[PDB]
Amino acid sequence: AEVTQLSNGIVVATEHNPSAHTASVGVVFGSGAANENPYNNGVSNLWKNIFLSKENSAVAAKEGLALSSNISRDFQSYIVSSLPGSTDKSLDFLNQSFIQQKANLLSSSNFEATKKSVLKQVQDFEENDHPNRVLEHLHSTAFQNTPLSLPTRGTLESLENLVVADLESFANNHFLNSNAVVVGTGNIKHEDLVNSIESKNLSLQTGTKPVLKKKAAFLGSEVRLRDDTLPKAWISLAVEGEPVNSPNYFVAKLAAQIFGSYNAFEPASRLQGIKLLDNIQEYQLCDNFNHFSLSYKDSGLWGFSTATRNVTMIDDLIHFTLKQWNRLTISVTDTEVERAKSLLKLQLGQLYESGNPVNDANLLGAEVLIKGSKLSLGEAFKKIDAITVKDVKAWAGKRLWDQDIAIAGTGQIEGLLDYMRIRSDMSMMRW
Amino acid sequence: MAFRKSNVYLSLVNSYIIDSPQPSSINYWWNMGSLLGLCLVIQIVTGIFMAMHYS
Amino acid sequence: MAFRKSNVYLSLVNSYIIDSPQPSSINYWWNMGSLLGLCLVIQIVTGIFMAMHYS
Amino acid sequence: PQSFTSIARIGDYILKSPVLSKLCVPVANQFINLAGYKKLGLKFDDLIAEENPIMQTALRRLPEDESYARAYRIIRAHQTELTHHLLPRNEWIKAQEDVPYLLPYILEAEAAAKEKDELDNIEVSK
Amino acid sequence: LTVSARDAPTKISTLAVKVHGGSRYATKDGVAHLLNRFNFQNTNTRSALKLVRESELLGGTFKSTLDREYITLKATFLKDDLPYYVNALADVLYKTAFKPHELTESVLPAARYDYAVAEQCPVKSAEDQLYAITFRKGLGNPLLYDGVERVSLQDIKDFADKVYTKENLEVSGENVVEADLKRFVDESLLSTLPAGKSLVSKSEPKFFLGEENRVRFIGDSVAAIGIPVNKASLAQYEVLANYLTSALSELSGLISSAKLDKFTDGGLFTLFVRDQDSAVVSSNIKKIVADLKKGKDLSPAINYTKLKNAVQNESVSSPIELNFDAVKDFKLGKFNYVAVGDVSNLPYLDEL
Amino acid sequence: LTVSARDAPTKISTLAVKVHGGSRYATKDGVAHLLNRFNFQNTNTRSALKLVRESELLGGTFKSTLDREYITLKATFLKDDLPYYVNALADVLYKTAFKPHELTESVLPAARYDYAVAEQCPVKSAEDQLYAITFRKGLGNPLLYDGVERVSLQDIKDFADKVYTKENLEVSGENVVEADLKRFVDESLLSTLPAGKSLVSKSEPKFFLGEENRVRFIGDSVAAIGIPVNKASLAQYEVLANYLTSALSELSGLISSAKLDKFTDGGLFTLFVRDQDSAVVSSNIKKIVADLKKGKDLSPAINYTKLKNAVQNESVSSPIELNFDAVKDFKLGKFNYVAVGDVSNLPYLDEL
Ligand code: HEM
Ligand code: HEM
Repeated sequence: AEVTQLSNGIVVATEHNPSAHTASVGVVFGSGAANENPYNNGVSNLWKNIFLSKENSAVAAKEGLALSSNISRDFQSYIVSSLPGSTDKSLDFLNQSFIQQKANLLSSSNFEATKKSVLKQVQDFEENDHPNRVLEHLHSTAFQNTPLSLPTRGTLESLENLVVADLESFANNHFLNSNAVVVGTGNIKHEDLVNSIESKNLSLQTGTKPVLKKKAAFLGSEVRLRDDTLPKAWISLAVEGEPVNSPNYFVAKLAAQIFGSYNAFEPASRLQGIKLLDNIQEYQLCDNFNHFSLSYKDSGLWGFSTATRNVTMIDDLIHFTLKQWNRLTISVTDTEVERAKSLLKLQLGQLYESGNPVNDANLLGAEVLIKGSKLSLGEAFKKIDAITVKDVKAWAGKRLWDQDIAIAGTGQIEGLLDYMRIRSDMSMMRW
Repeated sequence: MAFRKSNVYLSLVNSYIIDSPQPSSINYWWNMGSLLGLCLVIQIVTGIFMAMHYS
Repeated sequence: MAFRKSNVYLSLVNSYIIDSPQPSSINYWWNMGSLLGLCLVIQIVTGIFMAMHYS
Repeated sequence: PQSFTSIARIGDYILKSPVLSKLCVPVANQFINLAGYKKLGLKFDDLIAEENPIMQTALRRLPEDESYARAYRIIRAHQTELTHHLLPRNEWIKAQEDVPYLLPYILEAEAAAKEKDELDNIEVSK
Repeated sequence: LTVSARDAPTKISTLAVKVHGGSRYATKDGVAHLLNRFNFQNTNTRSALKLVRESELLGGTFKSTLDREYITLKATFLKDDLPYYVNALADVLYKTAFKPHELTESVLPAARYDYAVAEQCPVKSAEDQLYAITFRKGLGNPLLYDGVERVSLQDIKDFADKVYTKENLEVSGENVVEADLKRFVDESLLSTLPAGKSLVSKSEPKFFLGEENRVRFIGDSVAAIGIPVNKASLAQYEVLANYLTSALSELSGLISSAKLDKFTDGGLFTLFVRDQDSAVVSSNIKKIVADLKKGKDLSPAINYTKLKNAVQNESVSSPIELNFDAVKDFKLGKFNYVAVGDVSNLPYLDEL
Repeated sequence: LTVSARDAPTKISTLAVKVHGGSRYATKDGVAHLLNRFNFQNTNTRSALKLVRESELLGGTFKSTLDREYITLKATFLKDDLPYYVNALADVLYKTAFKPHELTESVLPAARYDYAVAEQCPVKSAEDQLYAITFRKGLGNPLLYDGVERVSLQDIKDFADKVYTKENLEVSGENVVEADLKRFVDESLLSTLPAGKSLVSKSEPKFFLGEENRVRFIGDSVAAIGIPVNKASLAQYEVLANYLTSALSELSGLISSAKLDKFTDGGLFTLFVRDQDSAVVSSNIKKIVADLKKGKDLSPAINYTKLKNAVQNESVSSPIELNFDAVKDFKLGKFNYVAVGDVSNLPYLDEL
């Protein structure tokens, strides 16, 4: 299905899908925002946004190419998608303006306009988008003083000290042949992509990226960005979870799928088979929740996020969901595991098997970059079907039962109790 | 809601000794009230066990 | 608000014996409880005034 | 504490029998007449204890005019019992007027809650 | 009963029953919205809780979406569970219970939430004002129920058996075997549905030009222009919508958004300019109309919008099959205009 | 500083200071409403509590009214208490404190209450829509502050500095000696206000015809028409406004209300049809304009008009003094139209 080969310096990965009507090539590097200082934080955002400038994207639009890019913790990608007959126009564009001739992109009077719009973008992020900024603050307090603690968008105080020297320094240090996968999704075939990446003699750079002196360590902590002038209360709360290439990767995904997501205002979201709903529905404790299992290279996160307007009963919402977490160690049933198996297979099928080949390019690039190949969906389903109740109980006794947590909150979180009551909720006194 | 709030008596116990919001800055001179309550329990129990033998 | 509501102790007294909403249909068998309260006060007071002379 | 599906099950088995109905329904009619709730202007579905979630949903799903009539019959029974009298015999409930009006709502809410707990204790065959 | 499918060697199937029952066909205001929010409540043979808690164990979810033309009943599931989901959607279309306690507990609060979440966005306000002043009683119906004319439960039942007829629906399946889907849509309850009339009209929807509307609003202010498009000049306006938002145009930093809603009998081209202060919105919308009243060469954006049309026809599979090659020039003629927000400082149609 | 007074042998006097500072001259939307609600708050020398207590012990009341053209400061009192009320009005105009804690505690909730009770009447909603589509940014400014554009306290102080000038006010007393009033409005603080300029224009207010606006509303439905009137045709539209709501007409079973607002430089004739269902008000307004487009003779209603004009200009003794004798016929020309309520069942302007 996926095929992956290694050229003179570049690894190439394709997912050919002959019933698609767009093809999409690009390059996925292996250094997201986890490879920055607290002082050049926001360099990858500036590279994402100078790759998508108006004068860089006008050249792609005249040839019928649509640009896309993504900054994450581990990886970063730069994707050019077009019609199936014009894959080499895309490879030519990605070469001649991003890979080799990046001196017109890094023009001053282009850098200034892009830096100004990125500053405006993160300023409107930091004061209007409340669930995502507390997920970023959960990351920045769970992994503090380690490289995984950095926001992917950067920081308004960090971003206004950046110059073009920092962008080209990061480019020299990280945009390398040893760090990059060239991806192709859509109905581009593999032999045509390798034949046109050896037809042009495409070479990115020849160094090797710096290796970080400390690994990401989970520190049980809290942060409270309280603001009484906001309507709701947004609370994210997580334990240390599994990183990628765990053996407990799918067990963590399944254990997050057991408690699922919920929306108070959708009538078929109130009828789910979660036993948390018939504790939080009687007094309408929350508006929504979602249980996540975020996996990175070094470490991971496992927890939930809620937004609620019932600011008087936040502590009972937290108490009821953590007493529902305890059942994974003690008394999780057969049925909850089977239901979460079916829902997890559906969620992974909707994530991978989707029509958009930009998303397939991002997923294939990050997966092949971190473990050298890509696990198929049939093998993923055969690894999900093999999970038992004892695997969930063993994983929850390891990672959940009586462990330190990380909390982040904004809004009206006066009703949220301190660290120690919430942490003492993580293990019940066997009743 | 939690059973320590939903109950008649346990909400009194909760509201007075469990969830009761205290100022964080209070020092060890604010333990004298709990100390006087312990003293009163000591006096009452030992007084009953001596009045079982006092004439 | 009224002083019988805006107090600490008179709030309890008001809520239990003054503004307590009773069903209007209750017959004379719903006086046994206040009768047991009167009986308990009788027993406690007369017992104290006899324990002042009991050996 | 005996939920109405059980009562309706036993009652339908009695009423659908030729022998059991002709012996038991006269006894039940005399029981209803001796019970004397009708003399206070009450139908039997005003008598059911309402402080459980099943009857709270049934009373919430009852329509507006039925709820106003039920509230009036209840307030009239309280004022009548307050004076230790009865209602005048023209104001008594007749047998055709003593209709089961809350019973479909109670039966629907009870079937909903029974399906709810049977699907909470669901178990798969794998 | 047009049944069409499209196989794939993959894991997730997706069924959809699309009914010509949108706002354009609504009898009273918001009956399509209330029937849409009613869709997956309980049937006569299976409760709404039993449907959710069996679909979770079989591995799939149900959804139903409303727009101007369609009520779409979508079922996303694991590939070899198809007859369960065709019987689920057939039961939803044929026998749904229509209880007044369901109207007053689930459907009306869900619809009230939908209206209150769409009310805060001034672009949705401007878009429905634009639709209502362009088309008056067909497509210009209100999209969501807001209780200005009271919709009963009998109105919802009447709309349901008006639009849930055998000639007024399509069945479309991604990643479904077409022979087995056709065998499962008969031997079902889609064969017992009434063979009613197809509500789609092949006429032209009788547009109006030069109209203007101004709405007071607290927050962001939006200036919107709207142009009705016939079936012939549909692709010229699609090239224009993809040209104005791409980096080819100098107006892309002034335009908040621009799109072309397409139908089977034409469409509407809408353009929105939105921010938080009226001076910038007034300046920008004057620049947009002063540049569009002169010509725009749209021929650079043809391959770009060929790609964009392929992208947006991957998600849907409603193909309109547009030319894109005979598109050379655009010049703005007459247009309807909506000012939402601080309308004492937004310009009028005189000044544009 | 025009000072006029009309004596009487009567116990109760009243005294009005009228400034040209109403919603016609509002620099921001609703700064006149906030200045009006601000008027009798505390001044530098006397608190607002002390004014109310001392005036009650002396026996009178103050009031401040806002209409489109004026801000009126009225004081009703017992007759021989005149210089107290003169100095109180002079202090209110000259030296009001303009404290932020008075803006946020007593003035803004009062204005919020005013707007919240004026929203509930669909006739006032239709009337301001009518004013806004006939005159755009003159008299079409909104009467009441609704917070669509934010009015700070410095805006209220600037508007008061603009309109509380010596050339922009009229002192108008009833049951009061004119020599005493003229002695008390100098010997005062009204004679050391800034001698600015009078904001009233002698031009024509630049009307607009053929416009239409529809706003949805939950409740009663109102269809309204509105005709701008110049200065010389004022008497004819007043005879029409009194003819259409009297028993001489066939239409007052259908017409809910009809009036003519008269200003210095023209006016606006408004007509309102209001009901709880849309079919009645639709057929009514169709009948009204269909039989007003054919002519009407108004010479029956001239004496009735003289009577109603006398009883409605008995109150204020600055009226307009129309002639009424040369009016014979009326035929409806062009007019602006406003639908409020169930707007997808009310008729449009081209259907009238
Ligand atoms: C308020 C709390 C109490 C205080 C402060 C208190 C104080 C005292 C004191 C000072 C003594 C004298 C002890 C001595 O000097 O030898 C005493 C004696 C006594 N108290 Fe209390 N007491 C209290 C509560 C009680 C109670 C509740 C009882 C009975 C149940 C009780 C029963 C006795 C008895 C029987 C004695 C007898 C003499 C002795 O054994 O010391 N006390 N009390
Ligand atoms: C709950 C309420 C009470 C009840 C039911 C109760 C019951 C009794 C009874 C039945 C007797 C025996 C009477 C006899 O046959 O002579 C008695 C005796 C006695 N009770 Fe109580 N009693 C109560 C409260 C009290 C209290 C609070 C005291 C102490 C203050 C007290 C002090 C006595 C004494 C001293 C006697 C001694 C014998 C006598 O004098 O009759 N009682 N009690």
